[PDB]
Amino acid sequence: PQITLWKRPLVTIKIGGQLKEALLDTGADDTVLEEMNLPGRWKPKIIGGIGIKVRQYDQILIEICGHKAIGTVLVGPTPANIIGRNLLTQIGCTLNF
Amino acid sequence: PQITLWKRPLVTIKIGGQLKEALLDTGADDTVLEEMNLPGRWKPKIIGGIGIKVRQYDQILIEICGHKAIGTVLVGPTPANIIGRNLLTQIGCTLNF
Repeated sequence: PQITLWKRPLVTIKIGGQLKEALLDTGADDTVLEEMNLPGRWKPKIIGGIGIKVRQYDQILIEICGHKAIGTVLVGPTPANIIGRNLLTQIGCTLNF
Repeated sequence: PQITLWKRPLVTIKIGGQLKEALLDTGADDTVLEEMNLPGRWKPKIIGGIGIKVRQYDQILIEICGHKAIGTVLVGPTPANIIGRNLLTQIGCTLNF
């Protein structure tokens, strides 16, 4: 789908059997989701920005607006689920103007 | 131009006679640039996120990768120049996948 940017680019994602809304974010290198539990081992990691402590999980399956992708997902105290470039490239997402 | 997301989507912008690099950021409602001075009055404003105090300027001219846009620009202590949706919609930018 082609998505204009008059409103936040929110999409439905399915991860770990749960349904959530998340922002397609070209300015985020990584994907960060609010608290939830995931499979496998996890390692502490710190992330930067403008305004945190996150756990990092690898090879996590996420379905984003119907397109499946697998990758690293960070789980921390974020005020919004963010789908970053590491997964956007997996679904073939591009910016166009 | 169509831009893939394997690397950060940085573009050249010209604002207030200066040349800078900035991130096309679909996850940002607003545009925030590092310190610089601009024309007109400005009002204090606070912005949210994951990891601030910014001055807000209105009707500011910015040329982004060759496309001119005019709008609100926030100037604060950001570690990167961010071009948000308020200006992305002006240049006709869309996400596609």
